Amino acid sequence: LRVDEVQGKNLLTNFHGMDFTTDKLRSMVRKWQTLIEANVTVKTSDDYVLRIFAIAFTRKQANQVKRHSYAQSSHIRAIRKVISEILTKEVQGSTLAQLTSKLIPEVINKEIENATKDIFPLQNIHVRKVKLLKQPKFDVGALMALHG
Amino acid sequence: RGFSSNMSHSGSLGGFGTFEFTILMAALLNGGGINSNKILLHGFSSYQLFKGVIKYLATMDLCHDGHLQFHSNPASKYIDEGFQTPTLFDKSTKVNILTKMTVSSYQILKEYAGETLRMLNNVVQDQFSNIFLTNISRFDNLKYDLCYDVQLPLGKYNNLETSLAATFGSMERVKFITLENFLAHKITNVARYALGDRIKYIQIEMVGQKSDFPITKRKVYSNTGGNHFNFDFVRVKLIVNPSECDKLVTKGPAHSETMSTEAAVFKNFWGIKSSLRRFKDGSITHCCVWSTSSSEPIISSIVNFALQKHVSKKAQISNETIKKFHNFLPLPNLPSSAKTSVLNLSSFFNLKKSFDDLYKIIFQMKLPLSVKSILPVGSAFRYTSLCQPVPFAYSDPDFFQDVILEFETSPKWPDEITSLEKAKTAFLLKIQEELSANSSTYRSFFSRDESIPYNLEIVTLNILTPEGYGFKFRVLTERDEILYLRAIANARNELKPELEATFLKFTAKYLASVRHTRTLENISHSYQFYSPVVRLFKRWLDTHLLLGHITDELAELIAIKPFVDPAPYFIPGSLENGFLKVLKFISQWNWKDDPLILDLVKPEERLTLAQYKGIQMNFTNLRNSDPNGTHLQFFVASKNDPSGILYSSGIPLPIATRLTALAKVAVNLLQTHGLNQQTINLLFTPGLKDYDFVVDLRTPIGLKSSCGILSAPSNFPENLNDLSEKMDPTYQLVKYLNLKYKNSLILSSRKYIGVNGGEKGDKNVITGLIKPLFKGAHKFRVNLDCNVKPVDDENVILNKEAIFHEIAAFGNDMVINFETD
Amino acid sequence: IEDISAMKNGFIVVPFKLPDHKALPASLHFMFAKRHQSSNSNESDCLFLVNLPLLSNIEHMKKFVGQLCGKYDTVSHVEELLYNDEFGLHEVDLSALTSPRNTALLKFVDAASINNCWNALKKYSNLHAKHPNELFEWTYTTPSFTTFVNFYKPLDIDYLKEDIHTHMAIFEQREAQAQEDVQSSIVDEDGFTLVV
Repeated sequence: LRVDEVQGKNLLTNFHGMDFTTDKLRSMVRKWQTLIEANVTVKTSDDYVLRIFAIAFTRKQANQVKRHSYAQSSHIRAIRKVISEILTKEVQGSTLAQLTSKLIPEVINKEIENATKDIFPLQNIHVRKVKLLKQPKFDVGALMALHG
Repeated sequence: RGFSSNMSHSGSLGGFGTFEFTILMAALLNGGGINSNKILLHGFSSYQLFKGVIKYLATMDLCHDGHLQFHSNPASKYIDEGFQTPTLFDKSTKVNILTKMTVSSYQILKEYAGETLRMLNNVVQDQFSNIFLTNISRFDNLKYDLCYDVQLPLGKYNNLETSLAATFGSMERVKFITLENFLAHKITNVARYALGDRIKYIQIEMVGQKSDFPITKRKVYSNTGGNHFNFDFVRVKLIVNPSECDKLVTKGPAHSETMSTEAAVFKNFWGIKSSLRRFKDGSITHCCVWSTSSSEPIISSIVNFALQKHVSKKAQISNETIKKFHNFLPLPNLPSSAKTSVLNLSSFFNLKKSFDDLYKIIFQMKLPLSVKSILPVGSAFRYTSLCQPVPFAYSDPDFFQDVILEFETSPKWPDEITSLEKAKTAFLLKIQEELSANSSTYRSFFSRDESIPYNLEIVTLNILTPEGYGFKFRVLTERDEILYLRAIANARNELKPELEATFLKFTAKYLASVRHTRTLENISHSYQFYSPVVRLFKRWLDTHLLLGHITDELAELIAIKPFVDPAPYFIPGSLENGFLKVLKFISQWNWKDDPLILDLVKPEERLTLAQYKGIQMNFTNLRNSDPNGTHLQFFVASKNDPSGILYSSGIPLPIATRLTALAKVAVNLLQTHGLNQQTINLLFTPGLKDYDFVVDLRTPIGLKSSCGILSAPSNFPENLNDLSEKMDPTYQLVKYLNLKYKNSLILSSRKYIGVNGGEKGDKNVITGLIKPLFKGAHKFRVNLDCNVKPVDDENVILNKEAIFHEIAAFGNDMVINFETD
Repeated sequence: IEDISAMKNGFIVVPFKLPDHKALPASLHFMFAKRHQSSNSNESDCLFLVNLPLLSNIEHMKKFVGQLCGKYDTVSHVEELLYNDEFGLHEVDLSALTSPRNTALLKFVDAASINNCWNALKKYSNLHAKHPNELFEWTYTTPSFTTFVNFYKPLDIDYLKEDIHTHMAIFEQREAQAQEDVQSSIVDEDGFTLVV
């Protein structure tokens, strides 16, 4: 969180970043599988510039025989590209609180899931980070619209 | 811009004219910078020199924080020290050139200099007509926001010690030579400390003064205005700050142990309104606590008390026109509705918290698909509902708010439109099963939506809340656009524009509503006066029976032009100013030859040259096949709507020429008869003329209080079949009247019955025009679509009487009086 | 004006007296007829009707033809009212795409009804000239307050669920026994229109 305004044994804060714990991703990284990442620089509706990351892991199917089930090193190009075009669609819409309202039930992950499954199925995929660097202005006007 | 070298100290807008322009620009040809360097060369063009002068007066201050040095008999030299007056100082003659200017005259000059600098720096739109070919000084109602009519019967000189609360003595006659100088200076100072930062700019105009007088007289003589000095009365012109005008607290000096100077001036100025208050941050501060009004702002009360304290007890300040403009706003059926400010949106926030309480319950429900997005696209979510959202006031048609429901990307969507929409409806049945299963305070039923033609299975989910609000859910998928485009590819040559109309209303309904609500509600914190402008303008459409044919969002985009395109005016800071800017622009815009291209952004993302010229070439390709505008009249295009036909199609031509015609009636009315109560009564007066027939309607039950309009709603009934008992039947009446008589008639009605249907909210009127295609005899066809009668064995002419019996029997109990031409 | 019995192309002129009203200070509505010519099975012995009155239902048409049988003393029974799209709702057929205005076709029970009622319209077509007060008055059914607020009334939920299960439960099984390869055949026929 990040502080913007102060009023007298109250102060109002704003969403700055989102991060995973170290125990969570280091739980995930198993031997004999492939680690696929993605990053994208994309602007919101109101001009918050934010760079999110992405994590993608390969699962085994039912009735696999082989012990690894890797990728093909060209499907990873086919995996990074599908995530890259999806993330630019969902950003620049209906300022970041609704994007925060999508990050909390992780709706984004199912959109990654269904589209990229036709290439290669997948496992755990999450978002892993979002951080901001280009807040435009002070702007109290839109800030008090969320308050009750 | 109404500027000249006339004496602005005599209560006028001037002091800077052609002569000071020539002295200033001739000085800028000989320096002008901070290090005395050349700002303008002799080898520049007139646009470059003019851009240098407007750029200089826009950038460099010359009143409070600087002044300019020059030499008439060596280079000009800017000095960063101001002497609290417009100062243009010569060294060879030692003359302060801008002595005829006042401080507010230079601040207004710096603001218009910055506006004109932005107009010259605009690289897309035309500003030549704005800078050089539009008289902004014709109407003070459009040039300024708040003009207060101030009467001051001062009498003669010997009455002044009884009519001026201040002293006009020796030093006043030394410095401020005439009475209009010290009077305009006094009202300027008392009004500036009275309002301050609630406004943006302020002028004091001495109405009716004269400088010409006959050769038989020594000076200018007068007897008007209850006094014998050179004016008639005092007008107070105001440019208003939108964020700081209607604040409940006029903050003064803080409170400490010992009183400072400004606190003694503060209690010395306000007195009984000067008090102490604990603010929320723990501070103790002298202030003034005021009360907003639903009929006026606070500014009339502040200038009222200030002029009635520190100038004269005999002052008569009146602005009843703006009181009538606030009194034509729909008065909400709310507690403390009278003390509600013009810029308050709390009922919208109550609908917002109701929608969030809905969204946190439904958005975490478990379904066969995870929820992709739930998008509010109701009008109340973009602050455009004509009635403010009143709990349980469902008789108003703005009650049910449109909400898109989008599920996740899935191949569960069939490739046929009936099974697709029935699949959506069965999903709404499962959501209704969870909702009635575990959300028993919420209520719900199902409704039809024939506003997309021939798509007979769109079923809206209607949820009634314990906050008194009602929503409707309609499902958007990815399978829609493919099937509708496939139907576009499938049709023969006879059926194409009707599917362009169904598809166009589809894109206007589900698709552009999301980015529409996003854009308008996003920039809604940038133009705070815009919502009463669009709601009053929709009411102006409702009184003149024009709200039905022309859609609401089109009136939003027509109405948004004075705010997003401020030139040559300023930002509108009152309902009156921007509202008459909209009516003024519709009076002086010709939709045939001129396009309307908008820029939907925040004040200083915009269009480039290539997209703008792409829109204008779409206008040329539009007017190639439609030169006179028969098929398509209004062209309102921008970034989110580059087509210009998405929210402006399906319009008959006498609706558009009737809109522009009544706009010219309104504007020429305020040109001729001036501004008072009676002309504003004529602005909302339905003429009901130039029609082929007029039908007078009355439902036998009045419904104004059930619409949430104060001249109370309590709960929704047990059987929701009784909701139709308080719902407008005349909308279905005139609805199917438009549906049957599409080819033969043009029909107009008052869509909102609780607003303009009398005192009880139960009256209506159907005005009907026969098209010029069906005025004479025609050859009888099997596809004629007209109620006719034979003049021989081959030709038929329109039988008006049978249509009249069909309208009366179609309105069996509510058609009370029937008028013809 | 009064002496007109039929149009150029054979349409029988049928007049109608119009009743009075509170807001109104004797007018005649004009509906035209023809024998319909088509080898369709559901369109046999129908009347191609042009410029029908407002809210024309099968009830008031059986009322009018009942007045025709009461006047000229013949036998003619009405079966079904066809294609009465007064507001333009069933004009454009879209379901075949995504995968005659103000006219109707008056379906009778047999050929004797359209023959004898056709001759009764032959005799009734001359009453514009002969006996104007002996015409048949058309009585409109009038939509009340409740009838116009039927359009805001809630949908019946259980019959909707019946229409969902019985709708999908037949067509998805006909589709299910005409499955996958035919679907490829038709969609790639939109193929041979997709290249060519």
